[PDB]
Amino acid sequence: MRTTPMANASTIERKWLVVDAAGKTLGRLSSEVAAILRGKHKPTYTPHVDTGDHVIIINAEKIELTGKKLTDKIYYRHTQHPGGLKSRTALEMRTNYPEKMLELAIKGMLPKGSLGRQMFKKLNVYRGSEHPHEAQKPEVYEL
Amino acid sequence: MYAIIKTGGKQIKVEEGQTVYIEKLAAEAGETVTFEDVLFVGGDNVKVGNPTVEGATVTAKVEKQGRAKKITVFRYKPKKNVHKKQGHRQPYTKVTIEKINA
Amino acid sequence: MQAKAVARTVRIAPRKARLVMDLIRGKQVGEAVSILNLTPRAASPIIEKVLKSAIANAEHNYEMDANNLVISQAFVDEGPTLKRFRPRAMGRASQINKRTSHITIVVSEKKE
Amino acid sequence: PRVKGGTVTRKRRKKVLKLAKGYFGSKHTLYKVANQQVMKSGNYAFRDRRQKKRDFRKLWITRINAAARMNGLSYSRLMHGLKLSGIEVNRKMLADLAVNDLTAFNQLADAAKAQLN
Amino acid sequence: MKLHELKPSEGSRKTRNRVGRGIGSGNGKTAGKGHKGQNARSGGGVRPG
RNA sequence: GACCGAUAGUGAACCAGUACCGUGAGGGAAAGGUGAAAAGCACCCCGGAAGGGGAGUGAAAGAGAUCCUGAAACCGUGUGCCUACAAGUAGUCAGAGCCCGUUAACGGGUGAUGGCGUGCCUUUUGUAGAAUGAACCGGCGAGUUACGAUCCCGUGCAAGGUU
RNA sequence: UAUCCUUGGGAGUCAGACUGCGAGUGAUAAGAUCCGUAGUCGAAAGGGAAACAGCCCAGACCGCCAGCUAAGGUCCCAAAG
RNA sequence: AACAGUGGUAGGAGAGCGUUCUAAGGGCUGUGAAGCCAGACCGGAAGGACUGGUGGAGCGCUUAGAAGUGAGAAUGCCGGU
Repeated sequence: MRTTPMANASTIERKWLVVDAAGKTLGRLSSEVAAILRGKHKPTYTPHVDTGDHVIIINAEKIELTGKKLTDKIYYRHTQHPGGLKSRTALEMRTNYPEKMLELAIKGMLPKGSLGRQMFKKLNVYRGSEHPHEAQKPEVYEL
Repeated sequence: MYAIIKTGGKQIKVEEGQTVYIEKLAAEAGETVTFEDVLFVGGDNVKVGNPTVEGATVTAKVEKQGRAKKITVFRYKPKKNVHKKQGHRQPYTKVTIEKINA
Repeated sequence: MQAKAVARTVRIAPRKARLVMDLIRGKQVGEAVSILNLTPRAASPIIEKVLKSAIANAEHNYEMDANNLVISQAFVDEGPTLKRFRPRAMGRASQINKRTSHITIVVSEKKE
Repeated sequence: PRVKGGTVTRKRRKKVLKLAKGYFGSKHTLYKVANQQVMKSGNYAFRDRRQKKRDFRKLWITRINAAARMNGLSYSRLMHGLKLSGIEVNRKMLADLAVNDLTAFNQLADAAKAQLN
Repeated sequence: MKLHELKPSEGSRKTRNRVGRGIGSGNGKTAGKGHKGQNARSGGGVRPG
């Protein structure tokens, strides 16, 4: 035999969760968030095809990675810009353009190619220290 | 009654009215097999957690033997010229529960 | 009910001819004939005339009506590349072709 | 007597192209290219057949791990209390039931507390 | 005896012919093959000669 | 004739030593089929002209003048499913939606996207390759037979067998 | 005990390759060049080392949505304190 | 029954399947043979046959023996594209 039960249906409906980001590290926190963005927070079919769930950071202007850890953070991209390989750090993302640290740190924890970039869309970064996403009923949750 | 039983090396969830695809057994047609290896009860019952419970005993009505359709397996070895093929099909049984006796 | 048609002995490539055939589909005979007649090429009045004559016959003998008919479908399919000599240089013996086509057309009544 | 071996050729050749169903491109429309895909198909088949069973395991472990966090324990000490109690392991497959049925989830949590780190 | 039961008793049913039509079902792929650098030749295709 | 059956076989199955090639000695092809019988398209319509388009023919007109059976490549036509933020030597395996409806296993159709990934034959230890050949599909074609020799194994006699 | 012994009938093979262990060559460097040992590969998939037949895991004719180790992990994705 | 299993190249050893033909015991056919094309064809380990449509005049299972005997690639061969 090879008959099998499932539990994908129950736990996937594109529900909405918020997760704090105000004064938070958003590094060690983000890891636990990524789990839930892929669909996994209870028994779920999730290493393979399934739509994710919405999980939203509430802030983006109080992201401090704390101590020396901050300064020597790594980020990369390889674009069609004449410099190719651009490399940046959390420290200089904090010194203007503070939105980008939270984006590339949660994209990185969801890649699968096509399906990976779908799950990414369900993230909204914001920066007011509040959500206007109360229209979709969010609630605080972590793994 | 809720139950889970052993089907050799694997387990299957089983209630008091459902068919289930199981491994091959000699039995077919209208025969009767029992699964007193019922090793979890839990849906309206409570178990924790010696192997087997005596508060339940799933009973099955053997309902025909069917087969899993043939599926060609093959290994080619290029420039070594081996081409050994095999096919798995084989008989299997299906049984229908309809009563989990206490 | 339906009228067939075919053209023989013309100069036009299959690839080329497919275009006009599929484009006259769903359109009345009265329109389709006019198109072909004033399409440029020397094969035009030839493929026109044969198609037109298929219509004519259809009325008198098989009880159909020209005005009512449309074009169910039509197409042109790859056939032999017809070698008819034209010089190709470098001392080489080769022909630039003058292909022919197998024109399929199915006219039919839309109103009986 | 003799035999051409030539009636046989259309039988052998035609079969390969007619066993290719749901295949893509022009690789199942051309004979000599279809051959090469039969070799692919068989090699791939056997490797993935066994690989997949590990992937279902690397799926079930995840399900349990998620449920486990919401009991105040984690997967290590959960599975430990299951196995050490005896049964209440319930494979890993069927322990997806901890979302679906509350009654089940309670028992797997009671079993967890029994033996812990 | 009978013409519908010609049945040799191994006076012509001793048989067994080594394969070469097979590509590697039995032994070998074609005549003149081994593993040496002199294979796939008419002359030198033999080991023993 | 325990010979061959239409790309197989004579160079040549047929108006072939023709066609075609060399000043010359001489080299050298492709090509079968409407029926049992022509009854080979009366009757009609249109076009400059080639042809067809209906109808009849006759057991059979996918038997209608490349007309037997008529595939595959090639080129189209209808329809079911499927996709406009996506990464690929092309499949494999998993789920999932929608569609359809098995003779029997009680059944068939697709790809939305996940996991995973070295062309066939060479040449070698090993080519997935930028050393080889092959545009593609179909046909055609090589492990053949005899006679000595040595084992096998089936038989006859049995110290004799053998022309 | 697919351990040894003996005879008869068919072999194929002289181009192996790479790694660990130990000696020689070298400009004392170079899957460099020579080999004793063991191993894998050749002549078996497959596991690990991000991307590698040869080290490390193991010898899988074939199916299982079963469990146990090795190598390798447990914060997440490409599974797990 | 129980015990044990190792199924891969050069080769050794063991069985079988398809294709044409001759043989003697047998059987279909114009009320539709051989062949053409599809099919979720029951039954194979693999090489492998039982159904419907078309087709339009001859066909073959067993038991045995035979061979240009299963392709494709040869700067292979002929035709179509």
